[PDB]
Amino acid sequence: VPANEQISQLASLVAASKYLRVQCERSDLPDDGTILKTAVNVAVQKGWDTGRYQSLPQLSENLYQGLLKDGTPKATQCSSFNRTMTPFLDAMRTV
Repeated sequence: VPANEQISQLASLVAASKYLRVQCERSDLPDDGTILKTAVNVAVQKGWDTGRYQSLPQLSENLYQGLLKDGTPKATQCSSFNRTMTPFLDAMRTV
C-alpha cells in the first residue's frame, strides 16, 4: 500500500468517527485527538510508516467538512457508519 493511500485511508476513518460523534450523537466516542491517536495506532499495527503522516489532522477535518456537504441525508449516513465502523470504534477503547 502506497503512502498516499495510507494517509487518505486514516483520514477517512477519523472523519467518519467525528461524524458519528457530532452528527449522530455518538457521545460515547472521544475527542478528535483520541480518534487521531487511534488511527495512528492502527497504522503502527499495520506496519505503516507514521513518519510520513504530517497531513493527517487537517485532512481529517477537511473530509469531515466534505461529509456534511456531500448530499447524503444525516439519517442515512449515520445508519451506514453505525453499521460498518465497529472495528475502528473497538480500537478506540484500547486508546
